[PDB]
Amino acid sequence: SARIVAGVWWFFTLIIISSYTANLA
Amino acid sequence: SARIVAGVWWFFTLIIISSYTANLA
Repeated sequence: SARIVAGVWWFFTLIIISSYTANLA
Repeated sequence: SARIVAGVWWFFTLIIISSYTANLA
C-alpha cells in the first residue's frame, strides 16, 4: 500500500527536480 | 525534531547540486 505511494511520490519529485535543473540550465 | 532537519538539509543540498549541474552545463 505505502510502497506505491513512496514510488509515485519519488517519480514525481524526480521529474520535478530534474525539470528544475534543466530549466535553470 | 530531526526529521525536518534532514528534510530541510535535503532540500538545501538538492537546490545546490541542481544549481551546480545547471551552471556547469
